[PDB]
Amino acid sequence: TLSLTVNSGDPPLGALLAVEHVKDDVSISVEEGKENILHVSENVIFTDVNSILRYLARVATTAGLYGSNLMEHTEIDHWLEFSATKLSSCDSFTSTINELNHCLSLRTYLVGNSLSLADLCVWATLKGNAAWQEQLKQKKAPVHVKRWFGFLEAQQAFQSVGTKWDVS
Amino acid sequence: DLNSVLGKDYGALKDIVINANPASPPLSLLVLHRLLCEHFRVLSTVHTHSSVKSVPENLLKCFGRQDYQLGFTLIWKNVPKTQMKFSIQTMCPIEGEGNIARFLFSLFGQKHNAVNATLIDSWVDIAIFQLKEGSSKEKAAVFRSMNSALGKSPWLAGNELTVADVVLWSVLQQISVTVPANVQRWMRSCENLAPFNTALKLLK
Repeated sequence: TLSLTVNSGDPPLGALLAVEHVKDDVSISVEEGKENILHVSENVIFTDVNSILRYLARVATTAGLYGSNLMEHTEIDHWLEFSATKLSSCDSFTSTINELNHCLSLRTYLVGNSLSLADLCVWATLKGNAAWQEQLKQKKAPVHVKRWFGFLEAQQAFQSVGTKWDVS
Repeated sequence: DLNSVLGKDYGALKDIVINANPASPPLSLLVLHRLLCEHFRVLSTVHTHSSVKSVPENLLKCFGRQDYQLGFTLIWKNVPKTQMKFSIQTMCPIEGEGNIARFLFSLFGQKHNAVNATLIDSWVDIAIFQLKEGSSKEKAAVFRSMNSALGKSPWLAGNELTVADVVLWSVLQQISVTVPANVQRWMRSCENLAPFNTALKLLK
């Protein structure tokens, strides 16, 4: 059917979170490997995490991980690039974190009051970022992100994937 | 399509406001704007923000009846990355010309199955994440990929022009050149089009 080969070295937590949220809805298997590959048909594949996240959310209709309207669709894209660039970075973390903090000031979830790709990719990156944790040791982390991060980290799915996959 | 069901609780789309840096003009957006005009009645206006001085003349005149479907305001402003918002003020603007491009093109309503929609997205991602700031080794790799796919199809994502074509083409223009022939052909395919054509002229 639909198979995903992950890189068991630096696991794409975000994608695996995604797989877990679409399992009942879609039949998907995960295999160990040295790289990330989503096998869809005979020879159509996706290699970069953001393409895999988009295909999964597009196919898992029940899950509603890609929003409900063009606006939320575009917001979710914004957070995909945000996580793949500003957050996938050592420099200007502080500028980046503050930006995220401002956005979460009045939100519970990043987009549309329910879980979405945006929530997965940002959280996954935010976990695997050293600066975030250092802030965590220090207790210097911004208030909103801490709540949002904490809220997600406490959910069953976020702990199943964490337990099985998190290198640290 | 042409529908206006775009924002679920808020009113239907009317005015789009874009902030862009003039040291870094967004050719994709200029091109897309021209494209929208063919299919929509647009009110276009350029502002310059307080924080900017001496915006070049070409940049100022880059847009120069009874009622409008869409309003398009470009504000030249000192921003690190391009932004989009739907009201005079907002909290989380959509950043990044790639994301702004997907949204605008979508207003045309040309739907795609999950695989094609994701491939279209993937190309847009390559232009932004690899081709835009990439090393020559990276640039060469991209060219290679396009060439392979442009021998399968006349357009990057299939038989029709997508936002994949617009974005990657525009990025190409603003960045040592060895160019495959499918790519060199596909360039021509694009330049033939009026919208692509005029916008290129504005950057001079």
